[PDB]
Amino acid sequence: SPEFMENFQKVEKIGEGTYGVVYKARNKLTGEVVALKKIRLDTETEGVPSTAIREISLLKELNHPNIVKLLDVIHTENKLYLVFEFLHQDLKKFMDASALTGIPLPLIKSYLFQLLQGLAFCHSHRVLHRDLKPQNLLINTEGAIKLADFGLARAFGVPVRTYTHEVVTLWYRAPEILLGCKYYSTAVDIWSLGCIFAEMVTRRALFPGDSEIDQLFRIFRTLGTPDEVVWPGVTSMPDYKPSFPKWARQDFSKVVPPLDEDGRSLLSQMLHYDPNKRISAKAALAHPFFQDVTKPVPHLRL
Ligand SMILES: O=S(=O)(O)c1cccc2cccc(Nc3ccccc3)c12
Ligand SMILES: O=S(=O)(O)c1cccc2cccc(Nc3ccccc3)c12
Repeated sequence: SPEFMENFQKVEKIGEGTYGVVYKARNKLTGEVVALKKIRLDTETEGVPSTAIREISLLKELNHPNIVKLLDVIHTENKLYLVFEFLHQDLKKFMDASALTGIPLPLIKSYLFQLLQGLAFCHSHRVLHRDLKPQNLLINTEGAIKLADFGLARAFGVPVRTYTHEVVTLWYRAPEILLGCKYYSTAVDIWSLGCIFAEMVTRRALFPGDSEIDQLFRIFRTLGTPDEVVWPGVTSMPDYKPSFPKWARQDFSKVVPPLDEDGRSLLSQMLHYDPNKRISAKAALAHPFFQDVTKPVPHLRL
């Protein structure tokens, strides 16, 4: 049954992502509240890159309890309206709301666990997120959290425009990307999630840089400047410069004080320099940190 924009009552703008703005809408025909992501695509060179649509089709294929539910796709001349399930809020706004007490360990541990489940599902389906941050992770009242606002590959890039203020996307960006390697892996999402793990425990972003080189130095100041020992092939990296300052690695009892050995074990495995040593989503799930994992309800509010 065909859906149209005239079917949907807009109620309010719930935020803006990388590729448009997202609206809280009310399907007048069901009374059901949904989220609409508007997408102005550019039939520029006619679109249809054939790399772009191939990846997007892998995205629509994904059905998992920890990936936001795409209900319908509405085409109108030069526009695309993505109909999503409506969800309560994002992880960033949640972390801000309770930055005064922190998120209880069981809820941190639960969110982390579900995110690894969602990523593990993506990674076995040849999908990467590429832009994992608290902003674009969505929670509900059940106690669930879901991946949203996926990134797109190959530099540019599917035929859409963005309209975005300067990134804070750098904060969660894996080092191999910051040193310019051409082919990266699923390990880039593990890094980002690892950073988010730390932020949930400390109530603050691990590596808040204002530029690519500033981002690398913040990583270096904390985990130490990597060499060929810790990371084979690092010195030959396209954007590696031997002029890099040498920093000694800090210890985790100071970087993430409330973490016990199991959390630090896992965090260090997620924050490994070398992508070929960095723990996978599927393997992170089997980690003794998640031995007593539960599904707590979030203490929610506006
Ligand atoms: O494949 S669709 O399901 O349409 C789709 C769904 C969700 C997001 C999309 C983003 C760009 C292009 C699409 N395809 C497209 C193809 C031809 C014309 C216009 C858009 C997207
Ligand atoms: O919105 S997301 O939350 O990433 C998303 C979530 C779930 C399924 C999706 C399917 C196709 C495109 C998406 N986003 C997309 C990315 C780039 C351009 C156009 C659409 C999907």
